[PDB]
Amino acid sequence: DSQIQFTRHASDVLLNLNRLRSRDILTDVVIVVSREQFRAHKTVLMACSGLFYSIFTDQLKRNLSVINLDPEINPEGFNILLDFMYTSRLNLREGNIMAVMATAMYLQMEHVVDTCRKFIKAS
Amino acid sequence: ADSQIQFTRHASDVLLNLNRLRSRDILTDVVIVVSREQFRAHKTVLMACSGLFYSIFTDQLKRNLSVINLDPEINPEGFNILLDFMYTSRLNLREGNIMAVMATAMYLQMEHVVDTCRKFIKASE
Amino acid sequence: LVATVKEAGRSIHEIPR
Amino acid sequence: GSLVATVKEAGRSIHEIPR
Repeated sequence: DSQIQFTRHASDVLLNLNRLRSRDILTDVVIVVSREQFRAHKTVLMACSGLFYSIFTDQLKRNLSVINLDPEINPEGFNILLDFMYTSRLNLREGNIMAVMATAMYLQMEHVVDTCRKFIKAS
Repeated sequence: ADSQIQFTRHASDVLLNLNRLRSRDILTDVVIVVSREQFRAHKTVLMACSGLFYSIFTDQLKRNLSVINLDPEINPEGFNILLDFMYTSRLNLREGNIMAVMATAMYLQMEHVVDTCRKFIKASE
Repeated sequence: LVATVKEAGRSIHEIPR
Repeated sequence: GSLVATVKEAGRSIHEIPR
């Protein structure tokens, strides 16, 4: 009885999911944030966001191929979090950080909000 | 000043949640049939891990397909081990099934896994 | 050039079994 | 039964899907 543990497997899987994303393959939904739209995979959104977990868990809005968020949710803040979801990297500028925390709070991404807090305590 | 936060266990947390979704059969969109055994799963994960499933779900006439059979000579065990690996980064083996596993991965077009098995054979004992 | 910072803690919610 | 021996594989685990 043995077990080979592939230490970069999850990361290779995640990269391949982002590739599909960019080549718009098997994407199965569109998140609308004001005029801007974003194509993505529901499972990925569910894995990372409580909000999305609840949305695609809702028998009603479960099969919709389009979801709309509060119009006050700024697209940049959202796009930074969406990227993060598919790459493990969160890009922050001193001017959009607060916006990001605010946005993540909406998406129910507590850990990311907490990491940002920890960030500000140094920077 | 621009900065970037790299979450070192993020990909792993995402993969764990995807496995959870699989176990609770959530958003699963395809069933793979090996002999008389079925396995529920997500095409995106299958595609991310197997060159074969990548082709199958890339195939316009087999893309919106909700069920998929495989060579009937492909034992279910070896396949189950690979599917778990896909969703956990862990490849559970036994001296008695490594060959069937290696054979199955080659079939699924998972060359890196075939090669790792080879490396494992090489270091065994 | 961006400053890089690593986070080792859980990145997202844990979906229970 | 048995206590599972573990070993790590650091290389790429699957194919790389092209851009």
